Amino acid sequence: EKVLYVNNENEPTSFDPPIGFNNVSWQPLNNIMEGLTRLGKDHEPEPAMAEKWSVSKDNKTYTFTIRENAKWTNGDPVTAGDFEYAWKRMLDPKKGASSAFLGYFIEGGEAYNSGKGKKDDVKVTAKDDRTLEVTLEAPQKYFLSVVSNPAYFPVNEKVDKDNPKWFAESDTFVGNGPFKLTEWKHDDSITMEKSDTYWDKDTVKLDKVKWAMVSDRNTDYQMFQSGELDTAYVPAELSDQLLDQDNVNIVDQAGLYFYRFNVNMEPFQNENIRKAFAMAVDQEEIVKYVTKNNEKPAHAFVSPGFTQPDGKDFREAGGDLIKPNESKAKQLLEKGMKEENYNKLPAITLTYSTKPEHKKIAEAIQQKLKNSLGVDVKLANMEWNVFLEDQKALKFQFSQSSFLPDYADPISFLEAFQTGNSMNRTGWANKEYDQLIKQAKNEADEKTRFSLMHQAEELLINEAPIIPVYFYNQVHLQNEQVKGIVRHPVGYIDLKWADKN
Repeated sequence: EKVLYVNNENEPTSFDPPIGFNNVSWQPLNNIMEGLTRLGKDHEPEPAMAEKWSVSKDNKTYTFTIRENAKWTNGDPVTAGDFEYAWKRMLDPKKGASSAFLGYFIEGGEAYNSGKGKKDDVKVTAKDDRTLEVTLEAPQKYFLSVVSNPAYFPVNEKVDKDNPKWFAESDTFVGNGPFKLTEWKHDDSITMEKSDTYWDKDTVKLDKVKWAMVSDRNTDYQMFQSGELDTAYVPAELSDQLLDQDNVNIVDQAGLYFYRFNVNMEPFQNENIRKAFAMAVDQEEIVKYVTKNNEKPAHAFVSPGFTQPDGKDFREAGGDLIKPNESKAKQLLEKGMKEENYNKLPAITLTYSTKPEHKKIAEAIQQKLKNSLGVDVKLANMEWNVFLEDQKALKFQFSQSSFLPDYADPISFLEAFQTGNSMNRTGWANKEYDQLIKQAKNEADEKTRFSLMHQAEELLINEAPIIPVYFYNQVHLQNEQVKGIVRHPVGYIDLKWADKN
């Protein structure tokens, strides 16, 4: 019996597909449920519940054909109606799903979700049991990746009306993915087994996947050492000894660790002062001496992890947009302080959320700004929830930031810095940038759309409302016997191609 032993760390928030909206829920859920597409080993969407699709001449209307022999674990066929049901449920104004915004891509979805528009005017329709027609608000070539997201998973409508809490327990769960949920001991473990009803069961080579719930990183390592976990985190303490070994897996995760300025709070209303701070930071030093998990230093906003029409990575094709340079940074600071008539900089506080990682990086930033520019910043820390909310409320001059994209396209990053966007949180308000984003969202030629997005990024970095620090990755110790795990830059772990031999 081939059993893959992994650690989920904690109890899933929810297996009701649109609700969890996080790794602890969606990493396992992705392996017991299945959407119209699934991201493959090269991260491109491939046919999953949909055998095939056609797109209308205006690029707005998709017609999915459901696989003829797709089934639920209770033997029921997976139908286009199960998708219509699920997507309208995900958008329901009364359900308050945290992932509902991803449903806004469907025409009528945002209006329905707002309480303004009718359910029937949301353009997802089961034309028959095998045919799902979907009309988008606007053409998006990456919609085929969006429908691999768990928010877009189907729900067996008969099962949901019979037991509206079917997803809360293994014994009532009805799923359609490569594995079947067979045990769920809340706060302890999950077990899933190769699913006999699955259309592609012959591809699935693991008999079972077992998911622990161990949040103690120290116990996580002991369990790897002892063979009780097949995958595990690299202990930070022992990074320098272990990171070089052949059993460490490192892959991209799209996302960015950065700092935000508030461009309306002194002294960061001055572009030269922001640019000086941004150019003083040395991201190579942070990753080499502080984080020490082989993260890529960030010299741009959009991370590795997005493919272009030519097959290149977006970040690789755009290049570095800000280069560390101490002597130039000093000149820019001196120029900005002269513009503002500052004899000394106004007091600056660097605020972060309480966590050891964040404190170490903030202390390194503080020391670097002192050594390279002669500037003093004070540190402040507070609990995550209050920190996050105060950041949204633009309370902080200078604050730790994290961004993870919601979907597999660079526009997910770049739309964040439009004027007044909820993910902006800096006050930065650039009409030229806003126009470029608008043009990108209305551009039919993908190569030109990608150019517009590079143009936008260059303008953002040039005005420095942020300081990029590092790009996210996924680092694991992995049993040499285990092959074929797929961890996507944008999306959730896929185990259906994994083997243990």
